[PDB]
Amino acid sequence: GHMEHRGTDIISLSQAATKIHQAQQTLQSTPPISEENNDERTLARQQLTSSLNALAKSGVSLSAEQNENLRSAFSEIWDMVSQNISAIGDSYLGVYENVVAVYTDFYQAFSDILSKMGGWLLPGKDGNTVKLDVTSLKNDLNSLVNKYNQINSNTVLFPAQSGSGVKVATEAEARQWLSELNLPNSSLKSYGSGYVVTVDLTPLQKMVQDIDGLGAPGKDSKLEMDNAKYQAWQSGFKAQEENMKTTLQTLTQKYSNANSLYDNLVKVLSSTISSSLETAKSFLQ
Ligand code: NI
Repeated sequence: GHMEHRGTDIISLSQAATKIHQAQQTLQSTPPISEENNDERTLARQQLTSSLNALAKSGVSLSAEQNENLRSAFSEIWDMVSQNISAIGDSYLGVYENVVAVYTDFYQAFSDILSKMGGWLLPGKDGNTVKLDVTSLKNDLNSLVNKYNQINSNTVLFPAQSGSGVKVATEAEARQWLSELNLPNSSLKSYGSGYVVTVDLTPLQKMVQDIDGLGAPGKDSKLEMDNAKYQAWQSGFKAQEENMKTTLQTLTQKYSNANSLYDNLVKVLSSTISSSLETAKSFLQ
């Protein structure tokens, strides 16, 4: 117990610092907006846990102070830290990444429909009226609804999906995420032996109702409307667009904060490792 080994300690601690810093760079720079990006972020967390696994076996000793920091931050020591952080990565941050990537593609599908609206607004019989192609707009929104009302990897926010299954959760676990995500009750769905949480279609479904609200189209499938009525319909349609945008914004902020919670634990690892490196390089005179 009397043989020091500064050299080995320096190598071990420097190796762990480098792998931690590398995983942290990926997790700070890679947006959770695609399956490919999320695979890179998942791999970064695997590299980080593996580095704590090697560090645990290295025989670097910690001060009581570092021991305490680790205990308080993450509630033999390194294995406890590694299990705790791994669990936060898999069960919390990993779910949020999936929520964003799924919502991102869904929102892009909605944006693509919005990009067609210009073409569905035509001149009216005079300068006080317009013609709205209510039929083509309703059909596109209904197609979106039909697509994202299904249960598959285009639609499921929780659990994260992979391979052949539909992976499902208990009603209790799914309700907890429904609440965590601040999504409407309609986003909780049963599938086979359990439950899933899906994208919110309610604003789209409200858009389609407000369109039928305008009245039956004419023979051409379009709807002639006075300027005031069109402006009033347009303002209601924009309000629903804003509901979708607000839901997405809540979700991406919540992701960022789950990413920040994981990063704050990474900062604790890095400071602890830096302190130990200093100890290994310091000679008390
Ligand atoms: Ni000894």
